[PDB]
Amino acid sequence: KTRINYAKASPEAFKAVMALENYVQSSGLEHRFIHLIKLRASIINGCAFCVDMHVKESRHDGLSEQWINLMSVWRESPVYTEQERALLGWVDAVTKIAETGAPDDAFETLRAHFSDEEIVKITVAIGAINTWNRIAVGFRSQHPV
Amino acid sequence: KTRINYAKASPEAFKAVMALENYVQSSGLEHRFIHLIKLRASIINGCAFCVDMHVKESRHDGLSEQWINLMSVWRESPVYTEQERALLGWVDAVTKIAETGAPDDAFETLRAHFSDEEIVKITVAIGAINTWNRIAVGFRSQHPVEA
Amino acid sequence: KTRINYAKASPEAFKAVMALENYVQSSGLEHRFIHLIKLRASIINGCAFCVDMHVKESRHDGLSEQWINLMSVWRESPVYTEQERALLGWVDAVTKIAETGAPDDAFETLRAHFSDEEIVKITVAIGAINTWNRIAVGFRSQHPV
Amino acid sequence: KTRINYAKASPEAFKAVMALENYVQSSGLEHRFIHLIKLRASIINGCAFCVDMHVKESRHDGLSEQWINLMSVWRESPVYTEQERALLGWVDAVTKIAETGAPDDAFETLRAHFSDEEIVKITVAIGAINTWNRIAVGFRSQHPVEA
Amino acid sequence: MKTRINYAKASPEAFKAVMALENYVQSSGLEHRFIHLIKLRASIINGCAFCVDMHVKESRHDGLSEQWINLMSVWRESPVYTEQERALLGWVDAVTKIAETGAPDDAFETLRAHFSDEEIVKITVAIGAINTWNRIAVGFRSQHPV
Amino acid sequence: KTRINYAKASPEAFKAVMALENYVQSSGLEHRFIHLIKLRASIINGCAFCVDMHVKESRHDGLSEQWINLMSVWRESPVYTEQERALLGWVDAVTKIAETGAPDDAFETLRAHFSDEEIVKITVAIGAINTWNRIAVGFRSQHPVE
Repeated sequence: KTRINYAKASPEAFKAVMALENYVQSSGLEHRFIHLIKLRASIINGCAFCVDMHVKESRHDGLSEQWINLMSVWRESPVYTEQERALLGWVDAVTKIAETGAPDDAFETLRAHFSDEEIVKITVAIGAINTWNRIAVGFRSQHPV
Repeated sequence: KTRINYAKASPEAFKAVMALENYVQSSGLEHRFIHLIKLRASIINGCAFCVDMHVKESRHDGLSEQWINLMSVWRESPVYTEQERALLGWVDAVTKIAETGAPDDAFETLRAHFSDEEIVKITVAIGAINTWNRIAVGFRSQHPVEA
Repeated sequence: KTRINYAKASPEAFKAVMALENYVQSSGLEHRFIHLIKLRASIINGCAFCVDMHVKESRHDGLSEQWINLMSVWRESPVYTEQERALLGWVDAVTKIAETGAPDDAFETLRAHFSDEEIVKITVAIGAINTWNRIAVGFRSQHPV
Repeated sequence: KTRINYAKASPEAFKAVMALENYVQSSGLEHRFIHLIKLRASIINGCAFCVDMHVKESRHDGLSEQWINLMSVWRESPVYTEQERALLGWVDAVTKIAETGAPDDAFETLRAHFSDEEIVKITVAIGAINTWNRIAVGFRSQHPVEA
Repeated sequence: MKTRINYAKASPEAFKAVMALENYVQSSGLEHRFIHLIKLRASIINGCAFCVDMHVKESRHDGLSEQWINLMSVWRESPVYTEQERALLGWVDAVTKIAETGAPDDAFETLRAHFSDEEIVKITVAIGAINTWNRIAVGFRSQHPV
Repeated sequence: KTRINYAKASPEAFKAVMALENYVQSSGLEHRFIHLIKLRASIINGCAFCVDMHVKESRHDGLSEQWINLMSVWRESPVYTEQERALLGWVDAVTKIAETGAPDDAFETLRAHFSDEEIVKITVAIGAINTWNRIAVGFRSQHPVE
């Protein structure tokens, strides 16, 4: 069902995206926040390949099944902390940038909880997962069953 | 914070929705399809109260964590059988009836995998969860948070 | 043409939906509000089968042609009372729950004109017509001409 | 409350739109089609001022209450002829031009039932009502209310 | 070809009627800068390459900068536009997308801060006019010169 | 007007995004296609900061004002070659991945005009500009005004 084996067709292009990924992982952001960014953006973008991966990674790091399962419907779930909600609002707004334009309210709420350095790391992370989602959905990557 | 305790505010209205729910549960549809309908519609509708409930019920009935977790992004997931995909296409179209109008392609794909009787049961089940989602989101029902 | 004669294919399922309909009818909500709920939701949902029925029902109960004809465009019509506008805002938000998430403003406006008991009955009624619309559009039910 | 009395604020601009309206009216298009175009576009655009007007005009020319009331939901209504359906598809596509881009299928179906000359008349008529809708909604024009 | 209908040939009378409204707008007294802005922005929203091509050329002829022309597709985030131009653009966007927005109070009041009621009527008729051209040109797949 | 000077707030994160950018620039794709990808995606995403930049880069590389100005409305413009149209359909589908899910028809059309290797470079380039647009709109970056 896969369209292109992208890692084989252009190894260097793949490695360039992976370099950005490796930066994200080592950026200093709490792993919990990285998991959240990756899982939530992948849900918005319909990327089963990435959702499968990030569910597994979140579980391995001890995040609860509720935290994982409710991520698709976070706005109405009391699971998430105020800081997590601030982050999720930004993940949503920025993932859907063409629609939302990244509103003042979402940014202000994020600023209450994070430094500008952290916000840059968060936003680069959102960009990175948005790239993987585009590659994986675009090329119909198939997750393991 | 909850807006209204609807079971208290109107016991009779609550009972009426519970009667429809009771019909769906005893309708004859495979449990697996009932869980799928309820979980997928709840995700589309943004209903955390129902998603929490239906994840838990799905788990109780032995559905895998992958089947549960991937429901939000089923189109791109190889987890679901062709029959499940037919059902999911219909849950999606019918939950979003105003936008999709329930197209011939989604209906024809469903008809390939289910009898007309089953299709009526499925469609009533979709209506039922759409009602619960509207009640729960509308009244800001709060799901339990685990320890 | 009709996809499925649903009352014939599953009499028990049809009976269950009619049971809910029967509750709504006897719920004690003013019938003017039941008509409004049914007509407006059916318009939003594109359900000609139900619009045809509820137009005729509204007329039978002596609601004016303007009240009926303007329901598709109520926001800009001075026909509707403040209480009706509060109800219409809720019908719209709840019918489009996936888009709107039933906002605070719509809820508080509704609370200003209806008791909590009435609000529960209203919201169950919105659910009920949303079910009928899904069945009728879903099975391509044909209204009489 | 009305925002601007536009006829008073700029009589010249008002007259210019009225001249286009006069063209549409005497264009040769069947009055039933003119009514249909005006009523349907007005519903899409949320223009109560124009819907009120065009409901009354349609009624005056003997169109049925069903024809009038089902226009908001025409796709699922058997009241409309195949020709009317072809026209309605185009009214919808062109009224929502930014979303649809006026697709080949909608144009092909229209072409089945109308000459190129008629299509130009139709499309100018769609443009004209789209202008009135923007003026009326834009300036919050208030329709009369019958007791 | 790529064109569906040669509309000026198929109905000269209908063409003349739309041109008459266009000729009103041109003569209306609105600053030509604002006329260009209304036409260019609405055409972009509506996906009308036929009109975008024409109105880019007209704007350039009247001495509007390449930035002013090119950033019109993404004006909300561009410091190019004056506060008055932004007020107008907000209204062009809201009214062009009337079915979605309903022409909100905020957009109207902001416009009111920069234009007289008479000017607002001329502006709104102008938005109507371009919205008509866009529907004709996209509808008929009119092809701009290359 | 600016929310965050991202290069100053996190030099390390900036360097990481620049590394991906430097790959794209030297990927071997024809610069015309790189400009097209960057300009179109930026228009879709409402990013004035990137549109301003990519308009200027396209002009420097000799692309016509028509090719630049019509990108916002490409579907209806005869300026673009069939190969460019194939690419544009993919840029649009993938930029709006949540809405479109990258359909078979768009992919097959792209395949008719580009090798699998090129398609990978193209899609990475789409991801890259989508990241820049999120950063610039997200942080309200302000482009220079001439």
